[PDB]
Amino acid sequence: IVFKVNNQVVSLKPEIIVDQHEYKYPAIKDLKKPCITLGKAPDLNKAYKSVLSGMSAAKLDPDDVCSYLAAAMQFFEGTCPEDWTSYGIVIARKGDKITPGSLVEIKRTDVEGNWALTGGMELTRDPTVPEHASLVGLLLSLYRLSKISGQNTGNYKTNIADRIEQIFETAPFVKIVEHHTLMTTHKMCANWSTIPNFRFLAGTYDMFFSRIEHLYSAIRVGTVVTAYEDCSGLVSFTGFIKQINLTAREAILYFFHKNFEEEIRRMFEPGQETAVPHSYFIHFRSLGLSGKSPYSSNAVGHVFNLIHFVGCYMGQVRSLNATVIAACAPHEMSVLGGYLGEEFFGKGTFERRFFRDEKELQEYEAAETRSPEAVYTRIMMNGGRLKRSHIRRYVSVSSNHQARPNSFAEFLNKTYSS
Amino acid sequence: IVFKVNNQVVSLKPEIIVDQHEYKYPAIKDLKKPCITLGKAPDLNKAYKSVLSGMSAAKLDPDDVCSYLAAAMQFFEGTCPEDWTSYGIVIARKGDKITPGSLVEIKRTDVEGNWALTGGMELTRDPTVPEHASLVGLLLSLYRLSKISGQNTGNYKTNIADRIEQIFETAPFVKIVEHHTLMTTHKMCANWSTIPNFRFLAGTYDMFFSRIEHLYSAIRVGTVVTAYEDCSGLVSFTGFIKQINLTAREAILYFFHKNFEEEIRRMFEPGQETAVPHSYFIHFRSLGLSGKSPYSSNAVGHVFNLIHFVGCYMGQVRSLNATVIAACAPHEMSVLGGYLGEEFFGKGTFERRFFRDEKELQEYEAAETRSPEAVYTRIMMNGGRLKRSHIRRYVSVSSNHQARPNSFAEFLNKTYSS
Repeated sequence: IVFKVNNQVVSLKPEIIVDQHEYKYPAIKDLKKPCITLGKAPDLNKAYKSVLSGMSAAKLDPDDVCSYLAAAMQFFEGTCPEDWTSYGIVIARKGDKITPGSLVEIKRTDVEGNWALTGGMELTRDPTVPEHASLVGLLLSLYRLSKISGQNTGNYKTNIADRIEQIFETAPFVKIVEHHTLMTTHKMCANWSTIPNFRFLAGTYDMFFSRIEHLYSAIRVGTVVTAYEDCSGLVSFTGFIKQINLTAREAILYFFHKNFEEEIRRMFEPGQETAVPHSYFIHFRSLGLSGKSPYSSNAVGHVFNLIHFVGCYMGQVRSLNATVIAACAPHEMSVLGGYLGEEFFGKGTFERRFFRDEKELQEYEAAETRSPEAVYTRIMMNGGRLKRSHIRRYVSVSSNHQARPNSFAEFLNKTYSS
Repeated sequence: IVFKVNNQVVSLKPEIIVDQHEYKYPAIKDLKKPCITLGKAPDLNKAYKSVLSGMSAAKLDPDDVCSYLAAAMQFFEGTCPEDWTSYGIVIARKGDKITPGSLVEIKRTDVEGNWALTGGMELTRDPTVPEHASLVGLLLSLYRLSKISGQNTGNYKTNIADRIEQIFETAPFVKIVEHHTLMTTHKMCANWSTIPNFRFLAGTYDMFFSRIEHLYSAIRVGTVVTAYEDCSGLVSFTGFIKQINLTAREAILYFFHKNFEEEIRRMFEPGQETAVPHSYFIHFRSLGLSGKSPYSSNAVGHVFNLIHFVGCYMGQVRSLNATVIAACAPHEMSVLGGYLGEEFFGKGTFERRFFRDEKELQEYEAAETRSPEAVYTRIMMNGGRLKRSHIRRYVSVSSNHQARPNSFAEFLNKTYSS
């Protein structure tokens, strides 16, 4: 490991660079439901009144909003269709009625909440359950709005806010926040995604409504972002598998580089309920046991870059607009992506599977090539160098598409200009 | 220094030239936290009103601002995720709530600050913590604006300032300076970066926010520049290793020149926590424990030139816009960079790594080449001279780029243009 130079005698200097990598995996070994600390429980009706005026008033109170959401969890409840097996916890069983309050553990402190209201609320009567659901959904949409941000997002950040208001102004929800109050409140509260309790609650809501069909399931429009949070690498891989029409296993066979080993191991920890249809895993980054996600595009950077380099070769716009992981050797990944993309672009593996009669099937059963080995030898024949055609294709895809600043398209344009 | 000149009779004269630097390193043997000397403790809210008025009035006193920032450090607290030790053991332990004041030692004298209310702006009540956070962030951001001075950077300074302002005008921060105040104070506070106490505090804030997540973590946007300050050489090297997909040791093997020796020793001196994730080293220049950085692009001039010259050949925009160190033999660096980039552009080292069966793995084990020796011989064969292809690539990259004043792109264009 030490590498040596001589000045007058031999020096043998060691090379030290920082490359720390610590990733926590999501699993419940203690059998404990995720826990957050909250304020004093308010009167449901009084809480609804305070938050409605505060929202109309463009006044943001973190403690009040989260406490209100926890109280509202009692309103939304449904019986569980089937027995629910998670990370050793089975809070839901078939024929058992469940609520958001039962799925997670919330710690309530008797410390009084401020429940202060700037004003703008004229309602003199106790709120109905739908009014409660309409307000609950709007806050969760504030969270999704915070995640948006970006640049050149004009007439897009406004659009998503408009969609949210439209859902909660129509049945089963009732319009309580006039128009454009949600957009302007977001301008006042654009960084609310940072708050942990707000994020945790959105994740709890999304998990319950995804599991149980509900009258107010449309509130999920705000909480949809919580699903597969900070897991784009795992999500990109699953999509890559489907777009390429391969099995996860065969797909990994094409990964002809040493760097993939660490990432493949990282994203496939033993167990982890990745395969489980409904599990804590989908919302692990929200809720608890998050840590830093080992599934993020950065954690699995080489696989991510290869997937989207392949995607650009195939003209997938999603890959064209994805932001490249600059650290994880994008140049080598683009070369492998060129060979993989050429193999998979415009080619399919077809076999007769439908026959008129059983005897015809038997005859077909008694009776250039797509394989990892074939691709590898092809790469070796060219000395591990891109073919000129790969370069042309890459250049043609990047030049016609509009390139975002840190996108794969921009990298392809800058890297190959001829 | 041997030399012979011939007049009517032969005469000998020696030559004389001068060059020498110190390059003191950051590690501290006394294990004493960095110390800054400031004035008498500020009057809480009174220091806040004076500096905020000064902001709207674009008149600020450096000593007072520093005392206010030191006092505001107590406001920001977070629990420490992991036990923390840098150089001599840091007091911070896992699960311990800490302040920025705990990271550096702050020394106060009997002399009191002017805390004058220069601006006509008035606040009826004592300020809330968010207001304090909003002011602390806006004050710190002047440091970043002070650093980004140069030719043609006007529209860009305003864009970063607008991003700064919108962060601190929206939650969890509150708008206290309206708009364009930040730019006008920067006009009068352009050289605030030179002020030692101001730099010391910014670095302390950045160290605290990097380790501990906080609601007001957005304050880091001003102090991000403090991290790895004046260590661009080392930063360029570590990226070069990752982009090129080399083990760092292997990368140094490719540096085929006598000049690299001094620089390689300079940047890899042991005993400096170049190997620790959250050490004082990352903010060493900002903090007191520093000298001229032996890690600066100038201190490691040849390595820096070689890295970005290879980067330019591979189309790395960062390298295209980096400013070349003219003293450190750029032409020779470009030639070597040309060969190295030729080796690394468009080529990858690919090997089958994933198999369905262990037997399959063993069979693949039973079964133009990238090596330092091959590259050195190739250079030797062409007599240490750039190939025509090297020149074409260099010109193609440089010409199809908006060459900056003293950038590598400019050096390439001026040097090889026919």
